[PDB]
Amino acid sequence: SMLKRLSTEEATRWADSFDVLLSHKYGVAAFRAFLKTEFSEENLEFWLACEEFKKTRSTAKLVSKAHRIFEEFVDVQAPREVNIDFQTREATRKNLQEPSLTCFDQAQGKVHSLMEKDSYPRFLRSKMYLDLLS
Amino acid sequence: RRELKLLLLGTGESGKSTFIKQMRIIHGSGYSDEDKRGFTKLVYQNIFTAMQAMIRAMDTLKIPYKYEHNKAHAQLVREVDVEKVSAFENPYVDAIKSLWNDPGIQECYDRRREYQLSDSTKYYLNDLDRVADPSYLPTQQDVLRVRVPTTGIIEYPFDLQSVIFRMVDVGGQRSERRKWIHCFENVTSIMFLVALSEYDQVLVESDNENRMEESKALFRTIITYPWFQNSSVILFLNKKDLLEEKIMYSHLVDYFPEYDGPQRDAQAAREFILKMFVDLNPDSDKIIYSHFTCATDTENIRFVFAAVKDTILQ
Ligand SMILES: Nc1nc2c(ncn2[C@@H]2O[C@H](COP(=O)(O)OP(=O)(O)O)[C@@H](O)[C@H]2O)c(=O)[nH]1
Ligand code: ALF
Ligand SMILES: [Mg+2]
Repeated sequence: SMLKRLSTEEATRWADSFDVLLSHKYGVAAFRAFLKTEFSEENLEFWLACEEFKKTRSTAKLVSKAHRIFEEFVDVQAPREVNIDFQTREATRKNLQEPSLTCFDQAQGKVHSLMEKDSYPRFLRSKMYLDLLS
Repeated sequence: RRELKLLLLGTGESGKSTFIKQMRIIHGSGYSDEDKRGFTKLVYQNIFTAMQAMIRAMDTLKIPYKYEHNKAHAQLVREVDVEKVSAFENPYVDAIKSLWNDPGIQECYDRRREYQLSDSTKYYLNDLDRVADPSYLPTQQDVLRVRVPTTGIIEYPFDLQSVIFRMVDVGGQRSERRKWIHCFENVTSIMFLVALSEYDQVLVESDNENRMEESKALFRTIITYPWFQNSSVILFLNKKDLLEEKIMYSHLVDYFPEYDGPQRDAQAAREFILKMFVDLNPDSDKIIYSHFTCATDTENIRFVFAAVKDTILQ
Protein backbone atom coordinates (compact mmCIF):
# COMPACT_ATOMS: atom_id res chain seq x y z
CA SER A 1 0.00 0.00 0.00
CA MET A 2 1.02 3.62 -0.40
CA LEU A 3 0.91 5.82 2.74
CA LYS A 4 -0.46 9.32 2.60
CA ARG A 5 -0.86 11.47 5.64
CA LEU A 6 -4.29 13.00 5.97
CA SER A 7 -3.06 16.38 7.26
CA THR A 8 -0.25 16.54 4.72
CA GLU A 9 -2.80 15.89 1.95
CA GLU A 10 -5.30 18.37 3.26
CA ALA A 11 -2.69 21.15 3.47
CA THR A 12 -1.25 20.32 0.06
CA ARG A 13 -4.72 20.56 -1.53
CA TRP A 14 -4.80 24.24 -0.40
CA ALA A 15 -1.87 24.98 -2.69
CA ASP A 16 -3.62 23.75 -5.88
CA SER A 17 -5.34 27.02 -6.22
CA PHE A 18 -6.90 29.76 -4.23
CA ASP A 19 -10.41 28.63 -5.19
CA VAL A 20 -9.53 25.19 -3.81
CA LEU A 21 -8.25 26.76 -0.61
CA LEU A 22 -11.53 28.66 -0.29
CA SER A 23 -13.56 25.48 -0.44
CA HIS A 24 -11.56 23.87 2.38
CA LYS A 25 -13.02 24.94 5.72
CA TYR A 26 -9.61 24.46 7.40
CA GLY A 27 -7.97 26.21 4.46
CA VAL A 28 -10.13 29.29 4.97
CA ALA A 29 -9.35 29.26 8.69
CA ALA A 30 -5.59 28.94 8.23
CA PHE A 31 -5.68 31.68 5.65
CA ARG A 32 -7.77 33.93 7.87
CA ALA A 33 -5.28 33.48 10.73
CA PHE A 34 -2.62 34.61 8.29
CA LEU A 35 -4.54 37.66 7.05
CA LYS A 36 -4.95 38.78 10.60
CA THR A 37 -1.14 38.86 11.07
CA GLU A 38 -0.95 41.01 7.89
CA PHE A 39 -3.93 43.20 8.86
CA SER A 40 -5.78 42.35 5.65
CA GLU A 41 -8.58 40.07 6.89
CA GLU A 42 -11.22 42.55 5.75
CA ASN A 43 -10.58 41.21 2.25
CA LEU A 44 -11.75 37.75 3.29
CA GLU A 45 -14.62 39.06 5.39
CA PHE A 46 -15.86 41.12 2.48
CA TRP A 47 -15.55 38.18 0.12
CA LEU A 48 -17.46 35.83 2.47
CA ALA A 49 -20.15 38.49 3.02
CA CYS A 50 -20.70 38.57 -0.71
CA GLU A 51 -21.01 34.76 -1.02
CA GLU A 52 -23.66 34.85 1.61
CA PHE A 53 -25.45 37.88 0.10
CA LYS A 54 -25.81 35.82 -3.09
CA LYS A 55 -27.89 33.28 -1.05
CA THR A 56 -30.58 35.82 -0.04
CA ARG A 57 -34.21 35.01 -0.99
CA SER A 58 -36.36 37.86 0.31
CA THR A 59 -36.10 41.13 -1.70
CA ALA A 60 -36.81 42.98 1.53
CA LYS A 61 -33.74 41.43 3.15
CA LEU A 62 -31.66 41.97 -0.01
CA VAL A 63 -32.07 45.75 -0.06
CA SER A 64 -31.01 46.56 3.49
CA LYS A 65 -28.27 43.88 3.41
CA ALA A 66 -26.68 45.53 0.40
CA HIS A 67 -26.61 48.79 2.35
CA ARG A 68 -25.00 47.10 5.36
CA ILE A 69 -22.30 45.55 3.22
CA PHE A 70 -21.59 48.78 1.38
CA GLU A 71 -21.48 50.94 4.52
CA GLU A 72 -19.24 48.28 6.06
CA PHE A 73 -16.65 47.48 3.34
CA VAL A 74 -16.97 49.61 0.26
CA ASP A 75 -17.59 53.27 0.89
CA VAL A 76 -14.74 55.63 1.43
CA GLN A 77 -13.98 55.75 5.23
CA ALA A 78 -15.83 52.48 5.75
CA PRO A 79 -14.70 50.79 8.95
CA ARG A 80 -13.41 47.82 6.96
CA GLU A 81 -12.66 49.51 3.68
CA VAL A 82 -11.34 47.18 1.01
CA ASN A 83 -8.61 48.32 -1.43
CA ILE A 84 -10.49 48.95 -4.73
CA ASP A 85 -10.40 51.56 -7.46
CA PHE A 86 -12.66 54.56 -7.82
CA GLN A 87 -14.61 53.02 -10.72
CA THR A 88 -15.43 49.79 -9.01
CA ARG A 89 -16.45 51.75 -5.94
CA GLU A 90 -18.76 53.98 -7.98
CA ALA A 91 -20.20 51.20 -10.13
CA THR A 92 -21.09 49.54 -6.84
CA ARG A 93 -22.81 52.71 -5.60
CA LYS A 94 -24.91 52.80 -8.80
CA ASN A 95 -25.83 49.16 -8.43
CA LEU A 96 -26.94 49.95 -4.89
CA GLN A 97 -29.83 52.19 -5.94
CA GLU A 98 -31.59 49.25 -7.64
CA PRO A 99 -29.98 46.34 -5.74
CA SER A 100 -29.76 42.82 -7.17
CA LEU A 101 -27.77 39.59 -6.64
CA THR A 102 -24.94 40.91 -8.81
CA CYS A 103 -24.58 44.11 -6.91
CA PHE A 104 -21.06 43.36 -5.72
CA ASP A 105 -19.78 41.07 -8.43
CA GLN A 106 -17.29 43.61 -9.71
CA ALA A 107 -15.93 44.51 -6.22
CA GLN A 108 -15.95 40.91 -4.96
CA GLY A 109 -13.84 40.13 -8.07
CA LYS A 110 -11.23 42.80 -7.37
CA VAL A 111 -10.90 41.67 -3.81
CA HIS A 112 -10.73 38.02 -4.82
CA SER A 113 -7.99 39.06 -7.12
CA LEU A 114 -6.12 41.05 -4.50
CA MET A 115 -6.03 38.11 -2.14
CA GLU A 116 -5.22 35.62 -4.87
CA LYS A 117 -2.13 37.31 -6.33
CA ASP A 118 -0.69 38.87 -3.14
CA SER A 119 -1.61 37.23 0.17
CA TYR A 120 -2.20 33.66 -1.01
CA PRO A 121 1.25 33.08 -2.48
CA ARG A 122 2.87 34.50 0.69
CA PHE A 123 0.72 32.30 2.87
CA LEU A 124 1.99 29.29 0.88
CA ARG A 125 5.54 30.32 1.82
CA SER A 126 4.70 31.01 5.44
CA LYS A 127 6.23 29.03 8.24
CA MET A 128 2.69 28.54 9.60
CA TYR A 129 1.66 26.76 6.38
CA LEU A 130 4.98 24.96 5.79
CA ASP A 131 4.94 23.46 9.32
CA LEU A 132 1.68 21.60 8.37
CA LEU A 133 3.53 19.78 5.52
CA SER A 134 6.42 18.12 7.48
CA ARG B 1 20.66 39.10 16.79
CA ARG B 2 21.23 42.90 16.59
CA GLU B 3 17.99 44.15 14.88
CA LEU B 4 16.61 47.27 13.15
CA LYS B 5 13.15 48.03 11.83
CA LEU B 6 12.81 49.97 8.55
CA LEU B 7 9.53 51.09 7.00
CA LEU B 8 8.86 51.34 3.30
CA LEU B 9 6.17 53.93 2.91
CA GLY B 10 4.69 55.71 -0.02
CA THR B 11 1.53 56.08 -2.04
CA GLY B 12 0.30 53.23 -4.28
CA GLU B 13 2.56 52.13 -7.10
CA SER B 14 5.66 54.01 -5.74
CA GLY B 15 7.85 50.88 -5.86
CA LYS B 16 7.77 49.62 -2.27
CA SER B 17 7.31 45.95 -3.13
CA THR B 18 10.01 46.23 -5.79
CA PHE B 19 12.47 47.27 -3.09
CA ILE B 20 11.58 44.11 -1.21
CA LYS B 21 12.30 41.93 -4.22
CA GLN B 22 15.68 43.62 -4.59
CA MET B 23 16.50 42.85 -0.94
CA ARG B 24 15.65 39.29 -1.62
CA ILE B 25 18.02 39.30 -4.62
CA ILE B 26 20.89 41.15 -2.89
CA HIS B 27 20.58 39.85 0.68
CA GLY B 28 18.05 37.02 0.80
CA SER B 29 17.44 33.74 -0.95
CA GLY B 30 17.18 35.21 -4.47
CA TYR B 31 15.07 33.78 -7.35
CA SER B 32 15.72 30.18 -8.51
CA ASP B 33 14.71 28.92 -11.90
CA GLU B 34 11.75 27.34 -10.16
CA ASP B 35 10.83 30.61 -8.41
CA LYS B 36 10.77 32.33 -11.78
CA ARG B 37 8.25 29.81 -13.23
CA GLY B 38 5.83 30.98 -10.43
CA PHE B 39 5.80 34.40 -12.07
CA THR B 40 4.90 33.18 -15.58
CA LYS B 41 1.14 33.38 -15.15
CA LEU B 42 1.38 36.86 -13.62
CA VAL B 43 3.41 38.08 -16.55
CA TYR B 44 0.66 36.80 -18.85
CA GLN B 45 -1.98 38.41 -16.76
CA ASN B 46 -0.23 41.78 -16.66
CA ILE B 47 -0.08 41.71 -20.45
CA PHE B 48 -3.79 40.93 -20.88
CA THR B 49 -4.79 43.46 -18.24
CA ALA B 50 -2.69 46.18 -19.87
CA MET B 51 -4.10 45.56 -23.35
CA GLN B 52 -7.65 45.47 -21.94
CA ALA B 53 -7.10 48.83 -20.37
CA MET B 54 -5.95 50.31 -23.68
CA ILE B 55 -8.84 48.72 -25.51
CA ARG B 56 -11.39 50.29 -23.14
CA ALA B 57 -9.45 53.55 -23.34
CA MET B 58 -9.74 53.53 -27.15
CA ASP B 59 -13.50 53.97 -26.63
CA THR B 60 -13.42 56.27 -23.66
CA LEU B 61 -11.05 58.65 -25.43
CA LYS B 62 -12.62 58.13 -28.90
CA ILE B 63 -9.35 57.16 -30.67
CA PRO B 64 -9.88 55.18 -33.91
CA TYR B 65 -7.80 52.13 -34.84
CA LYS B 66 -5.63 52.76 -37.87
CA TYR B 67 -5.94 49.18 -39.18
CA GLU B 68 -9.41 47.65 -39.50
CA HIS B 69 -8.38 44.03 -38.69
CA ASN B 70 -7.44 45.25 -35.17
CA LYS B 71 -11.11 45.78 -34.15
CA ALA B 72 -11.74 42.03 -34.35
CA HIS B 73 -8.58 41.52 -32.26
CA ALA B 74 -9.83 43.97 -29.69
CA GLN B 75 -13.17 42.17 -29.43
CA LEU B 76 -11.26 38.92 -28.95
CA VAL B 77 -8.90 40.31 -26.31
CA ARG B 78 -11.59 42.27 -24.43
CA GLU B 79 -13.71 39.11 -23.89
CA VAL B 80 -11.02 37.36 -21.91
CA ASP B 81 -11.41 36.73 -18.17
CA VAL B 82 -7.91 37.57 -16.93
CA GLU B 83 -8.35 35.53 -13.73
CA LYS B 84 -8.63 32.28 -15.73
CA VAL B 85 -5.54 32.95 -17.86
CA SER B 86 -2.78 30.36 -17.54
CA ALA B 87 -1.09 30.20 -20.97
CA PHE B 88 -0.25 32.64 -23.74
CA GLU B 89 -1.11 31.14 -27.13
CA ASN B 90 -2.49 32.13 -30.48
CA PRO B 91 -4.76 33.61 -31.46
CA TYR B 92 -4.17 35.81 -28.42
CA VAL B 93 -0.40 36.32 -29.00
CA ASP B 94 -0.82 37.60 -32.54
CA ALA B 95 -3.88 39.69 -31.62
CA ILE B 96 -1.90 41.54 -28.95
CA LYS B 97 1.27 41.94 -31.08
CA SER B 98 -0.95 43.26 -33.77
CA LEU B 99 -2.87 45.63 -31.46
CA TRP B 100 0.32 47.01 -29.92
CA ASN B 101 1.44 47.92 -33.47
CA ASP B 102 -1.52 50.06 -34.33
CA PRO B 103 -0.65 53.83 -34.28
CA GLY B 104 -4.07 54.25 -32.67
CA ILE B 105 -3.11 52.12 -29.72
CA GLN B 106 0.22 53.96 -29.67
CA GLU B 107 -1.61 57.29 -29.34
CA CYS B 108 -3.67 55.70 -26.64
CA TYR B 109 -0.52 54.60 -24.86
CA ASP B 110 1.05 58.10 -25.23
CA ARG B 111 -2.15 59.41 -23.58
CA ARG B 112 -2.04 56.84 -20.75
CA ARG B 113 -2.09 59.56 -18.11
CA GLU B 114 -5.83 60.11 -18.87
CA TYR B 115 -6.72 56.64 -17.59
CA GLN B 116 -4.97 53.91 -15.50
CA LEU B 117 -2.19 51.77 -17.04
CA SER B 118 0.50 49.79 -15.30
CA ASP B 119 4.06 51.09 -15.67
CA SER B 120 5.66 47.92 -17.08
CA THR B 121 3.38 47.79 -20.13
CA LYS B 122 5.88 48.95 -22.74
CA TYR B 123 8.59 46.64 -21.33
CA TYR B 124 6.39 43.56 -21.78
CA LEU B 125 4.65 44.62 -24.95
CA ASN B 126 7.95 45.20 -26.79
CA ASP B 127 9.10 41.72 -25.97
CA LEU B 128 6.03 39.54 -26.69
CA ASP B 129 8.02 37.08 -28.85
CA ARG B 130 10.28 36.27 -25.94
CA VAL B 131 7.20 35.89 -23.66
CA ALA B 132 5.16 33.92 -26.26
CA ASP B 133 7.89 31.35 -26.72
CA PRO B 134 6.32 27.98 -25.76
CA SER B 135 9.18 27.56 -23.23
CA TYR B 136 9.50 31.06 -21.87
CA LEU B 137 11.24 31.40 -18.49
CA PRO B 138 10.94 34.92 -16.80
CA THR B 139 14.23 36.67 -16.26
CA GLN B 140 15.00 38.30 -12.95
CA GLN B 141 14.10 41.58 -14.70
CA ASP B 142 10.65 40.24 -15.75
CA VAL B 143 10.11 39.40 -12.08
CA LEU B 144 11.13 42.85 -10.89
CA ARG B 145 8.75 44.30 -13.50
CA VAL B 146 5.61 42.44 -12.63
CA ARG B 147 2.74 44.29 -10.98
CA VAL B 148 1.06 42.78 -7.97
CA PRO B 149 -0.81 45.22 -5.66
CA THR B 150 0.04 44.96 -1.98
CA THR B 151 -2.63 44.82 0.72
CA GLY B 152 -1.88 44.88 4.46
CA ILE B 153 1.41 45.09 6.34
CA ILE B 154 4.23 42.57 5.89
CA GLU B 155 7.61 42.08 7.57
CA TYR B 156 10.57 40.74 5.77
CA PRO B 157 13.68 40.02 7.81
CA PHE B 158 16.98 39.95 5.98
CA ASP B 159 20.34 39.06 7.46
CA LEU B 160 23.10 41.42 6.41
CA GLN B 161 26.14 39.97 8.14
CA SER B 162 26.59 42.57 10.91
CA VAL B 163 22.89 43.40 11.59
CA ILE B 164 19.38 42.12 10.91
CA PHE B 165 17.15 44.43 8.89
CA ARG B 166 13.45 44.03 9.59
CA MET B 167 11.85 45.65 6.49
CA VAL B 168 8.16 46.43 6.49
CA ASP B 169 6.19 46.62 3.28
CA VAL B 170 2.70 48.20 3.33
CA GLY B 171 -0.19 48.87 0.93
CA GLY B 172 -0.16 52.46 -0.34
CA GLN B 173 -3.69 53.26 -1.46
CA ARG B 174 -5.75 55.48 0.86
CA SER B 175 -7.78 52.72 2.42
CA GLU B 176 -4.60 50.83 3.30
CA ARG B 177 -3.11 53.76 5.22
CA ARG B 178 -5.35 53.44 8.27
CA LYS B 179 -3.45 50.17 9.00
CA TRP B 180 0.00 51.75 9.02
CA ILE B 181 -0.30 52.48 12.71
CA HIS B 182 0.45 48.78 13.22
CA CYS B 183 4.06 49.24 12.11
CA PHE B 184 4.83 52.70 13.52
CA GLU B 185 6.43 51.51 16.73
CA ASN B 186 10.30 51.26 17.27
CA VAL B 187 11.16 52.36 13.80
CA THR B 188 14.84 53.02 13.25
CA SER B 189 14.42 54.52 9.87
CA ILE B 190 11.90 55.37 7.13
CA MET B 191 12.32 54.90 3.44
CA PHE B 192 9.74 57.02 1.76
CA LEU B 193 9.26 56.31 -1.91
CA VAL B 194 7.85 58.76 -4.45
CA ALA B 195 7.35 57.95 -8.18
CA LEU B 196 9.18 60.71 -10.06
CA SER B 197 7.05 59.87 -13.08
CA GLU B 198 3.70 60.26 -11.32
CA TYR B 199 3.48 64.10 -11.88
CA ASP B 200 0.88 63.90 -14.67
CA GLN B 201 -1.13 61.07 -13.22
CA VAL B 202 -4.21 60.75 -11.07
CA LEU B 203 -4.90 58.36 -8.13
CA VAL B 204 -6.67 55.02 -8.85
CA GLU B 205 -8.59 55.44 -5.63
CA SER B 206 -10.38 58.57 -6.42
CA ASP B 207 -11.74 60.94 -9.02
CA ASN B 208 -9.23 63.09 -10.82
CA GLU B 209 -6.69 63.85 -8.04
CA ASN B 210 -3.06 64.39 -8.87
CA ARG B 211 -0.74 61.58 -7.74
CA MET B 212 2.17 63.81 -6.80
CA GLU B 213 0.04 66.30 -4.77
CA GLU B 214 -1.00 63.20 -2.87
CA SER B 215 2.57 62.07 -2.17
CA LYS B 216 3.49 65.54 -0.93
CA ALA B 217 0.59 65.67 1.49
CA LEU B 218 1.51 62.22 2.75
CA PHE B 219 5.19 62.94 3.10
CA ARG B 220 4.43 66.17 5.02
CA THR B 221 2.21 64.22 7.42
CA ILE B 222 4.83 61.53 8.11
CA ILE B 223 7.59 64.07 8.77
CA THR B 224 5.58 65.90 11.40
CA TYR B 225 4.72 62.83 13.47
CA PRO B 226 6.51 63.24 16.76
CA TRP B 227 7.19 59.53 17.31
CA PHE B 228 9.41 59.78 14.23
CA GLN B 229 11.46 62.74 15.41
CA ASN B 230 14.39 60.33 16.05
CA SER B 231 13.95 58.04 13.10
CA SER B 232 16.16 58.84 10.10
CA VAL B 233 14.15 59.73 6.96
CA ILE B 234 15.30 58.71 3.49
CA LEU B 235 13.37 60.04 0.52
CA PHE B 236 13.84 57.85 -2.54
CA LEU B 237 12.67 59.61 -5.65
CA ASN B 238 12.07 56.41 -7.58
CA LYS B 239 11.31 55.66 -11.27
CA LYS B 240 13.91 58.07 -12.47
CA ASP B 241 14.28 55.88 -15.61
CA LEU B 242 10.64 56.37 -16.55
CA LEU B 243 11.11 60.09 -15.90
CA GLU B 244 13.83 60.15 -18.61
CA GLU B 245 11.28 58.92 -21.11
CA LYS B 246 8.11 60.74 -20.01
CA ILE B 247 9.78 64.15 -19.61
CA MET B 248 10.24 64.34 -23.35
CA TYR B 249 6.45 64.43 -23.95
CA SER B 250 4.65 65.46 -20.78
CA HIS B 251 5.63 68.85 -19.44
CA LEU B 252 6.07 69.31 -15.69
CA VAL B 253 4.89 72.94 -15.84
CA ASP B 254 1.46 71.81 -16.96
CA TYR B 255 1.01 70.10 -13.59
CA PHE B 256 3.16 72.19 -11.24
CA PRO B 257 3.06 75.65 -12.68
CA GLU B 258 5.74 76.83 -10.24
CA TYR B 259 8.36 74.89 -12.21
CA ASP B 260 10.37 77.53 -14.05
CA GLY B 261 13.12 75.28 -15.49
CA PRO B 262 13.69 74.00 -18.99
CA GLN B 263 11.40 71.61 -20.77
CA ARG B 264 12.43 68.12 -21.74
CA ASP B 265 15.13 68.07 -19.06
CA ALA B 266 14.89 65.17 -16.54
CA GLN B 267 17.56 66.44 -14.28
CA ALA B 268 16.09 69.93 -13.73
CA ALA B 269 12.68 68.35 -13.26
CA ARG B 270 13.74 65.93 -10.65
CA GLU B 271 15.68 68.63 -8.78
CA PHE B 272 12.51 70.72 -8.70
CA ILE B 273 10.48 67.80 -7.39
CA LEU B 274 13.10 67.07 -4.72
CA LYS B 275 13.01 70.77 -3.77
CA MET B 276 9.20 70.69 -3.44
CA PHE B 277 9.44 67.81 -0.99
CA VAL B 278 12.18 69.29 1.08
CA ASP B 279 10.18 72.55 1.23
CA LEU B 280 7.06 70.93 2.83
CA ASN B 281 8.27 71.39 6.47
CA PRO B 282 10.11 74.73 6.68
CA ASP B 283 9.72 74.68 10.46
CA SER B 284 11.37 71.36 10.91
CA ASP B 285 15.18 71.25 10.96
CA LYS B 286 15.05 67.47 10.74
CA ILE B 287 17.31 65.92 8.06
CA ILE B 288 16.00 64.40 4.88
CA TYR B 289 18.42 62.09 3.10
CA SER B 290 17.60 61.57 -0.57
CA HIS B 291 18.61 59.62 -3.62
CA PHE B 292 17.19 59.23 -7.15
CA THR B 293 16.47 55.56 -7.65
CA CYS B 294 15.42 52.97 -10.18
CA ALA B 295 13.93 50.18 -8.17
CA THR B 296 14.06 47.69 -11.03
CA ASP B 297 17.83 48.32 -11.32
CA THR B 298 19.64 45.95 -8.98
CA GLU B 299 22.92 47.85 -9.10
CA ASN B 300 21.17 51.07 -8.28
CA ILE B 301 19.38 49.49 -5.28
CA ARG B 302 22.45 47.66 -4.03
CA PHE B 303 24.21 50.97 -3.63
CA VAL B 304 21.30 52.62 -1.89
CA PHE B 305 21.22 49.81 0.72
CA ALA B 306 24.94 49.79 1.42
CA ALA B 307 24.81 53.57 1.98
CA VAL B 308 21.91 53.51 4.37
CA LYS B 309 23.55 50.77 6.39
CA ASP B 310 27.17 52.02 6.22
CA THR B 311 26.55 55.75 6.59
CA ILE B 312 23.12 56.45 7.97
CA LEU B 313 22.74 53.68 10.51
CA GLN B 314 26.19 53.98 11.95
N1 LIG C 1 10.90 51.10 -14.64
C1 LIG C 1 10.69 51.12 -13.31
N2 LIG C 1 9.66 50.40 -12.81
C2 LIG C 1 9.42 50.39 -11.49
C3 LIG C 1 10.27 51.17 -10.60
N3 LIG C 1 9.82 50.97 -9.35
C4 LIG C 1 8.75 50.14 -9.47
N4 LIG C 1 8.55 49.79 -10.73
C5 LIG C 1 7.45 48.98 -11.23
O1 LIG C 1 6.25 49.71 -10.90
C6 LIG C 1 5.24 48.78 -10.52
C7 LIG C 1 4.73 49.03 -9.10
O2 LIG C 1 5.77 48.85 -8.13
P1 LIG C 1 5.37 48.25 -6.70
O3 LIG C 1 6.72 47.97 -6.09
O4 LIG C 1 4.47 47.10 -6.96
O5 LIG C 1 4.49 49.39 -5.99
P2 LIG C 1 4.09 49.45 -4.43
O6 LIG C 1 4.59 48.23 -3.74
O7 LIG C 1 2.59 49.51 -4.58
O8 LIG C 1 4.81 50.68 -4.03
C8 LIG C 1 5.84 47.40 -10.67
O9 LIG C 1 5.47 46.83 -11.93
C9 LIG C 1 7.33 47.61 -10.64
O10 LIG C 1 8.00 46.68 -11.50
C10 LIG C 1 11.37 51.93 -11.21
O11 LIG C 1 12.14 52.62 -10.52
N5 LIG C 1 11.53 51.83 -12.54
F1 ALF D 1 0.01 50.14 -4.78
AL1 ALF D 1 1.00 49.09 -3.71
F2 ALF D 1 2.03 48.05 -2.68
F3 ALF D 1 1.28 50.55 -2.62
F4 ALF D 1 0.74 47.72 -4.74
MG1 LIG E 1 3.42 46.73 -3.05
